[PDB]
Amino acid sequence: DTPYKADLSRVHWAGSNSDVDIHLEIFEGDVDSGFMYNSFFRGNSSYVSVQDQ
Amino acid sequence: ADRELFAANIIDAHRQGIEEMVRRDLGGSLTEFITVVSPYVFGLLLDSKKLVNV
Repeated sequence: DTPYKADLSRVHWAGSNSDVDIHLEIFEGDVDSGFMYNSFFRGNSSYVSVQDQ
Repeated sequence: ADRELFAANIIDAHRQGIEEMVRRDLGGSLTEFITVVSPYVFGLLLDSKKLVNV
């Protein structure tokens, strides 16, 4: 390995030996969930209303 | 041993996956999917006498 392996400076690595990872995540706005669906058989039947009666 | 039967097996295996995809409400986007096939399997498809016939 390179001679500077022990005297190596690092950024966003914490601890005396520079091992702990404290980097920042890059978030852009993506959100994931279930897929879409729509009704198909709405008007293929007979209709009767009993609203408020 | 017969090439046509092997091609039929491959086609049925593909059809099973397509049917599974259709059940997850993904059937409306079949024009966006892609199939990647190796030269051997690509050459096996041409032997089937139902994809190339008129």
